[PDB]
Amino acid sequence: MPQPKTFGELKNLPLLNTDKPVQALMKIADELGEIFKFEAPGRVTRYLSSQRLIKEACDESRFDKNLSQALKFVRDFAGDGLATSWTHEKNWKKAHNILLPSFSQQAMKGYHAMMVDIAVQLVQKWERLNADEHIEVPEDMTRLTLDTIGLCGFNYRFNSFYRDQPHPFITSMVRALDEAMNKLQRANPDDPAYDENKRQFQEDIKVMNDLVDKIIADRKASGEQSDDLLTHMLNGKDPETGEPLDDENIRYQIITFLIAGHETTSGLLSFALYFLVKNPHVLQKAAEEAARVLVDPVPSYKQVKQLKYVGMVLNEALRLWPTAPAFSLYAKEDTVLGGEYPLEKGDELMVLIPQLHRDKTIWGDDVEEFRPERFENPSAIPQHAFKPFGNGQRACIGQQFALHEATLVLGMMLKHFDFEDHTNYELDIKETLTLKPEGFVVKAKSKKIPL
Amino acid sequence: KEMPQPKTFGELKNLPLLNTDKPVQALMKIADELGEIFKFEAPGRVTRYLSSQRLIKEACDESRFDKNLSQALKFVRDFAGDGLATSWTHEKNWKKAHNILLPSFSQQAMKGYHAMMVDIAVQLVQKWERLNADEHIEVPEDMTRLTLDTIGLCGFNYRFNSFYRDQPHPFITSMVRALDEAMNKLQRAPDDPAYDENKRQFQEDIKVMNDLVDKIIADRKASGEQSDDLLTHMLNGKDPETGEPLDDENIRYQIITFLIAGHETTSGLLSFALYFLVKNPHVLQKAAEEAARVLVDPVPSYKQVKQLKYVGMVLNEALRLWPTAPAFSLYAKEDTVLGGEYPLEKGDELMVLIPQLHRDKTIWGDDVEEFRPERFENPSAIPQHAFKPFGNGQRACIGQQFALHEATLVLGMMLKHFDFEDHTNYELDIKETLTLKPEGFVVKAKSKKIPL
Ligand code: HEM
Ligand code: HEM
Repeated sequence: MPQPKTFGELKNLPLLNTDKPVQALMKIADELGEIFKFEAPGRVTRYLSSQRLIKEACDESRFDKNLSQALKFVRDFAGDGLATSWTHEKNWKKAHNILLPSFSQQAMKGYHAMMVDIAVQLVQKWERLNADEHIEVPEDMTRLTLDTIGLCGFNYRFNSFYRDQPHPFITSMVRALDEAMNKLQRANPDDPAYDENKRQFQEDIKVMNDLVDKIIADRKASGEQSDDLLTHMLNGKDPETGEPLDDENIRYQIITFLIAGHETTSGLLSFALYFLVKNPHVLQKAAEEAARVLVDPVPSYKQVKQLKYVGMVLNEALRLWPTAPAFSLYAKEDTVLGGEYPLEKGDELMVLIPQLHRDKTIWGDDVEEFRPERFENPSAIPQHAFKPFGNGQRACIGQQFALHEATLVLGMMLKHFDFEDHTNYELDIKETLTLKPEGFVVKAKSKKIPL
Repeated sequence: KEMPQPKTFGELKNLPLLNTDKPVQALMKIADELGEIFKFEAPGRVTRYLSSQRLIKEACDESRFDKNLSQALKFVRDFAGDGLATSWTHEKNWKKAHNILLPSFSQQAMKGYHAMMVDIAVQLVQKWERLNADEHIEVPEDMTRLTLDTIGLCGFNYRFNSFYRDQPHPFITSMVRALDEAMNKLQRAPDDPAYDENKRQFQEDIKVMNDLVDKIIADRKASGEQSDDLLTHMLNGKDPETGEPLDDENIRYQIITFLIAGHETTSGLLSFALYFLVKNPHVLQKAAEEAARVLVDPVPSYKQVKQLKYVGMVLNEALRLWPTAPAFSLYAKEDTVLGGEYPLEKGDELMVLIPQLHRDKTIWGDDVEEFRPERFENPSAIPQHAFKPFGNGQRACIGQQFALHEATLVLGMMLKHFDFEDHTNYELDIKETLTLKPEGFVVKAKSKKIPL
């Protein structure tokens, strides 16, 4: 098996001591091909980049979800929520069974009104900018996704569009994620210099726990019923065990929805708008659809489902830059991958999603071009070739939520404004646990269409 | 609001307007007079012909309209069965075959068919290399030999050997005669005893097609052999949705469908392409330059065919002016308003008149009748649903990649190996069956003496 350059006793690990580790791994995959071994002190994994091998890795009879070191550090504040739990933990299948109906396409009808609430705030903010002011795209998109998840999740308003400094919960969550991310490439973690990081980390965990535990307790005491996930979780029972989720796991699910959903979804909208302004003919196609479909001052659920080309735009943005760029697997038993790579029980795999989506044997030679028409007929796409939302029963439970919000928001943006890439922005992808175009700015000229 | 309508014939309404040898060209002329939409009434049937991108982009909204079987397709269904082209979207065998066959018709799947396409293409070039001085080429006749044999080879690994014959293989004769009868039934005013022979011949030709294809399927199952053809993919394929494979009868109908739907559309494309090339010597020279620059090997590779960008533009511009499957039919899934001024009731029918759509001046400019492949220099500039030679949506042509790879490879080789002369100063005469072709189109080919 191919393997990149080594650093003596540290093996390959210093290769990840960079601010853009996913893009670095993509370049290694370019050099070494569909699979390479990555060794560190006390850990071996294998990075997969081809549909040929990843379709086998996605065989749930042979491989199960593994917690990457990133996910392991996130579990310190995400607990045994869906994203940071092992498949064999009782609370995964319990929460999976309870929550799946509340994330279905049919369930999006009930969240649509709250999504419109925040989306109209975004449109109103941009309508109210002065001439030669500009938009900070990922910053506003993250304001929009956080508030939408907070509203649809537990009927709480972070009011991000009223602030320069976010609600203290958001600051603690972002800083907790940053510390979790920074721990990945941190040498000598027990050194006294990181004592402050550890103190701050425990403080931010309590901030998140205290607010969510308070809202859960408030909702139980009031007895009120809203259209949010918190109500569904307070009333839900696992059909298998007959048990409901307890209050602690409910808090972890709410924290998980915010962690897993806010930056992935905001990056998608940011990357979508980036590719649109860089491809004016595609923007014109998407803007025509939004104008033709969204004939009412406020979009309906039915109208959002009609934004077929906008949906294609989002899928192509997810192809080039999937904002949750990897997931991890382990072999359930000894098995042979691709007919030439023997794997022992417990061996770890990483799916490098941006490389998978550039597999020329699947997509052709023009993999770097932004062409939503690749997704004109979804059935043409081979199995396990397009995995922006993971795989199998451990796939993204929020996929329908994410695509419904992004389709609604991008449609409204394209309905109400013309956009100008006024700085000729040079793509610079910042890496946390997710991907986003850092510093992406545009000017928006209103079409003067009322809400 | 008030929809235009062409002249009427009393109780026969508009129907006698189609009792002509060139009905598509007649419909195009009516569209010139009446505009983007006109109603067409016949006893027991009303439809609406659309010609503008403005209205057709709404008709292509799959949430509002689904594919309808025209009377032409209904008559073809008598021997095409519930294959993809003559089945309703709601029939179980459509979605099943659609799911199974789509991967076998992808652009990537053309790599596996390329060798068999080259086999037939080399036979075509060899025939033209072997003509004597001042002999000429019957262009649509040879193109139809080329596409029939290519589909037979890639479809079920059977050689009709059309280039060894003046009278085609009996399957082809039966298929062509069945298609002619299906077409002739459209304007036949049917139970008269004069048509008794037509009915007997029709059932005989159906039996010929069914018996041969059923035999090849049975032979393949008994042998167990695996080829690079669609028949193998269909014998081993399973719909991911239902988990079911196609049964042997539907497989036979798919094979018959590939030959019906693909042979005349694709040969007409090649014939119209060569017509426009010899009528536009500067464009022919540009395409011949590309073929010489790209096809540096005695036999073209799949990779080289993809590099024939200008040849691809030539074919698309030929498809723009004369799309060889010139119309398709739709019905309204629910009550809807088309264009904001035409109310449609559930079940109402539409016809998309593709050659008129491709002459929409609001899309293409004022020179819509000029042959300029440079229109397709950047495909992304073309608005949505403005260029639809292969239909729309999930009911679009599944053979689009097959057809364009075939036409690009063959035209590339033709331009590499020969100079062409329009030696009769051929006057375009478009014969209409269910497809369009330049009847009597002939050329002389002077070999460049480049070996294969
Ligand atoms: C639009 C961008 C989004 C992307 C690209 C994305 C991607 C992913 C991926 C790749 C996984 C699997 C990770 C793994 O296997 O380790 C996952 C899981 C998950 N996602 Fe998302 N996601 C998005 C939005 C959301 C939203 C909006 C929510 C919540 C409302 C959400 C909640 C979750 C949860 C709970 C899981 C764990 C599911 C389980 O294992 O049971 N995600 N997501
Ligand atoms: C190059 C010229 C070709 C043209 C212009 C063309 C055009 C079309 C059009 C317009 C339709 C849609 C008809 C409707 O909506 O009723 C269609 C459907 C179809 N065509 Fe083609 N075609 C060509 C070549 C081929 C080839 C080479 C094949 C097979 C190898 C093929 C097989 C089919 C099939 C199976 C369908 C039905 C698809 C479905 O409804 O699922 N065609 N074609």
